[PDB]
Amino acid sequence: GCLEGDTHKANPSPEPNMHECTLYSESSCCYANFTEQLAHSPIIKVSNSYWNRCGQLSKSCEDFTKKIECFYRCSPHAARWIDPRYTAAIQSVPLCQSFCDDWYEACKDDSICAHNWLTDWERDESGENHCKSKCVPYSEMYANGTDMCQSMWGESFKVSESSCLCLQMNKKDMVAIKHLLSSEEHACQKKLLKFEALQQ
Ligand SMILES: *[C@@H]1O[C@H](CO)[C@@H](O)[C@H](O)[C@H]1NC(C)=O
Ligand SMILES: *[C@@H]1O[C@H](CO)[C@@H](O)[C@H](O)[C@H]1NC(C)=O
Ligand SMILES: [Cl-]
Ligand SMILES: [Cl-]
Repeated sequence: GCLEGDTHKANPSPEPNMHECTLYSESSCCYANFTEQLAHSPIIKVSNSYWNRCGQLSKSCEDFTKKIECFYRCSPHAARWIDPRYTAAIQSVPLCQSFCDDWYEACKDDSICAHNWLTDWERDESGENHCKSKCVPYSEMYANGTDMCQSMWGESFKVSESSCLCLQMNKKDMVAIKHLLSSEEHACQKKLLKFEALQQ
C-alpha cells in the first residue's frame, strides 16, 4: 500500500523516469512528475511550500531535507507506518541516529523558523507558508540531531536505539526494512555486515 496523501499512487510500482528520489525507482509511491520539482538546486519551492524562508539552505542541508521529502512521497514502505486515523500521516518511522546526527551537522549553520516543519507556519490564501516564529540557526532551534529528528515532523519520526533497525535513506534501508517488518537486532547486524562486504 501507499499513503493516502495528496500525491501518492494507489500502490507501489516501478517508475522509469524519475528525476530524483531514484532510490525508489523500481518500486515507488510517487509519480515521476512529482520528482521534477527536486531536480534542480537550489530548490526554492516544492508544491505550495517555500524551502527558502530563512534563506537559501546549504547544499548538504538541502540534500537531507530532500531525502525525507522523497521518503514521504515515494517510499514503497512508508505506509507501513501509516496513522490509521489520518491516512496521509506517518508515525514513529525509526530513523538512524547517525543519519539524524549527520543531518544536524549539515544544517547547523543554516537557519529555520518552524520548530515543527508541518504545523508551525502561517498558511495564506494560496496555501503558501510564512514564518511566524523568528529565523534562528538549526543549532539554536534544536539541541542535537536526535532532538531535530523527533521535532521536525512531530510524531512522524523517532530515533531508534538500534544502529541497524533504522532508516537512513540510502541502500542500507534494504537491510533495515527486512527486519523492521534482540534476535532481530543480531540478524540485522549480520545482514548489514554482508551488505557492506558486497559493496566493494
Ligand atoms: C502526475 O501524473 C499523474 C498520472 O500520470 C496524474 O494523475 C497527476 O495529475 C500528475 N500530477 C501533476 C501535478 O501533473
Ligand atoms: C540531545 O538533546 C536532548 C535535548 O536537549 C537531550 O535530552 C539528549 O540528552 C541529547 N542527546 C541525545 C543523544 O539525545
Ligand atoms: Cl514518465
Ligand atoms: Cl540521489
